[PDB]
Amino acid sequence: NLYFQGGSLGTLLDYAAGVIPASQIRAAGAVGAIRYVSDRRPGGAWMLGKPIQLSEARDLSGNGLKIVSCYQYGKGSTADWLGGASAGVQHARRGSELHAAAGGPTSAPIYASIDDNPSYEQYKNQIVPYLRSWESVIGHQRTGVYANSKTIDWAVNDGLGSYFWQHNWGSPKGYTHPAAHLHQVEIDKRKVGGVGVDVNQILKPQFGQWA
Ligand code: NA
Ligand code: NA
Ligand code: NA
Repeated sequence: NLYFQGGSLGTLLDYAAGVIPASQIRAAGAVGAIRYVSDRRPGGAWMLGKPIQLSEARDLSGNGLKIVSCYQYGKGSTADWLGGASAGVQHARRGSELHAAAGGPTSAPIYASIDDNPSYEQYKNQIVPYLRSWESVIGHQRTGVYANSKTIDWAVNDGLGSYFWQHNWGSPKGYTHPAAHLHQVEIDKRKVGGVGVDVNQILKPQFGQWA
C-alpha cells in the first residue's frame, strides 16, 4: 500500500530477459518501457534484453510508446558503483555509446543504477564519485539515478542527478520521494510476451522519455 502521492501517470515496464514487441507492451496496459543501454555481465548471457538496439527503438517509437534509458551492468559484489570515480567514467562512456547506437537522443537522460541499499558511508565514499563521473561524461542534465528513497534524498541534497527513479530496497514502506520521476512498484511477478517484467509508475510528466 503506497501513501497517496497523486496517482500514476502511466506504467513503464523494465526487463532484461528479452525484447518485447510494442504491440504486446500496449496490450499489457503499459505506455512504454525503461530499457537497458548496457552490456550483459558474466552470468548474464541470458539477458537478451541488454542492450536495446535501434530496430527495437524504432518499433517502440513508431507505436507511440515512450522509451527511457537506464544503465546497469553488474550487481551485488559486482555493483557498478563499487569502483567509484574510475568506474563512473567507464560505465558512463559505455552507456553513452550504447544509448547513441540505439537511436537515443542527447536530449534524453540515462538512469545510472544503484541497485543496492547502501550505507551513507558507501554513498559518500563510492556512490558520490561514481555519480560525479557520470555527470562529467554526460552532464548533470542527463544524469538520472535509480536508487532507493534515502539515496535519492542524499543525491538531491548533494546536487547529483537531474532525474530520479525510486526502488524499494531500503525505502520506507509506502513512501515515494517527492523528487522522483519514476517508481518501481513491482518486481519479477509478471510476464509479457514470455519475458519477466518489473512495473514502474510515472510520477511526473517529464521523466526522461526520448520523445
Ligand atoms: Na505526485
Ligand atoms: Na497522477
Ligand atoms: Na511525487
